[PDB]
Amino acid sequence: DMYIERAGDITWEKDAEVTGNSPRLDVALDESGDFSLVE
Amino acid sequence: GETTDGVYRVMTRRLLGSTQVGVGVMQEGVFHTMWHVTKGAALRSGEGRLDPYWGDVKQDLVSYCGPWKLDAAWDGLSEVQLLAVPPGERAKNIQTLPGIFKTKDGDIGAVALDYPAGTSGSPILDKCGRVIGLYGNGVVIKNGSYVSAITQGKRE
Ligand SMILES: COc1cc(COc2cc(C)nc3ncnn23)nc(N2CCNCC2)n1
Repeated sequence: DMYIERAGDITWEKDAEVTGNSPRLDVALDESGDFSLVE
Repeated sequence: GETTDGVYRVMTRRLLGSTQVGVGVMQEGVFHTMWHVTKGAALRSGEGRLDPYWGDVKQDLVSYCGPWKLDAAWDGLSEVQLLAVPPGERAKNIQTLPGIFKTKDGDIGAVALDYPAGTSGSPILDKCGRVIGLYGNGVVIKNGSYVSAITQGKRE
């Protein structure tokens, strides 16, 4: 048995930490829901 | 049970201790997470039971108690926030500009942010606070880092 616990309200936080890059990637999606890198 | 709007952890006791297998969103009485988190199984909310209502392994999504409710979409332009819920750590907003997954069926947003596997199903938000999709289905790239799609379902 899995169970759920509340973890937060869904809001936008002003002065959240800003990070991460923004790659443009070519990808395939199989019948199983797995994405893969096509190069 | 707890039907309150917001972000929730998904936990199991079938492994060692209590383990976070992933994350989810409650909205309008419906619970939304990724298929690979629950594999379609029922969920406990205190005394309460949640039963699976809709799902698709290829989209990697599942709803509980009712149909999919989240219809907002990335506008293709703006920063967004991952409301990341890592195992054993507190909720926490991260702001990022999305990248792009280019597919033979059209383009989707991607979030280049790195978290443990049990963060899968953490919600992505636009500036008005609306959920534009779930984090935790994607690819591992050159570096060794992870890039997730912005995975969104359809509202009837
Ligand atoms: C937060 O969501 C997830 C989900 C997943 C799914 O597992 C894997 C494993 C491998 C070998 N290759 C993969 N290609 C796509 N997903 N995928 N993995 C992760 N990560 C974060 C980074 N460290 C650990 C893997 N996060």
